[PDB]
Amino acid sequence: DSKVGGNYNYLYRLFRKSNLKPFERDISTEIYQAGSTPCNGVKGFNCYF
Amino acid sequence: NNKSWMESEFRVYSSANNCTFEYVSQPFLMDLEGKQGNFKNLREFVFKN
Amino acid sequence: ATKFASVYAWNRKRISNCVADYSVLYNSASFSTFKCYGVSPTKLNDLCF
Ligand SMILES: *[C@@H]1O[C@H](CO)[C@@H](O[C@@H]2O[C@H](CO)[C@@H](O)[C@H](O)[C@H]2NC(C)=O)[C@H](O)[C@H]1NC(C)=O
Ligand SMILES: *[C@@H]1O[C@H](CO)[C@@H](O)[C@H](O)[C@H]1NC(C)=O
Repeated sequence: DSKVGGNYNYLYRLFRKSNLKPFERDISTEIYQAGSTPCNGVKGFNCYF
Repeated sequence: NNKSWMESEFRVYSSANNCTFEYVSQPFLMDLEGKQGNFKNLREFVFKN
Repeated sequence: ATKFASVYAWNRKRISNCVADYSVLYNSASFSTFKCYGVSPTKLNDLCF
């Protein structure tokens, strides 16, 4: 499961609105609004994937 | 001969190298005159850590 | 501050007996990068130091 160039095929949910359910499944890629400002588009300052 | 009493020698310590805490209340004044007679003011202090 | 020290003799200043309002610090977009290595940046307002 490892490569010299880095097996970036594996990801994890760094940000979510709250704690998850038991056995919860989500493949959401929606950008998390980490900053107090509303976030539109797909990127921006303090807008974290 | 002068009826004056003011702080002149800060002969308490030599080095204050690595300080962490300071507490300063608002400036005021206290009587440093050499009051005579029986002891009128009674100050009771309790310290515990 | 009008003038900062340099990396050869980085100046160190103490923070004590204050309320560290990180809200204005984080919400200020004038900063370029902001990375906390030990704890979550958003929760510094809760865990007391
Ligand atoms: C507070 O600062 C002093 C010096 O600024 C620290 O004492 C130094 O400690 C290092 C390593 O422990 C020594 O190499 C120096 O010779 C020490 N200098 C002096 C003047 O003592 C002290 O450790 C600091 N206090 C804390 C809690 O970190
Ligand atoms: C009292 O103070 C004055 C002025 O500071 C000084 O000239 C005088 O010498 C002092 N008194 C004595 C007895 O030295």
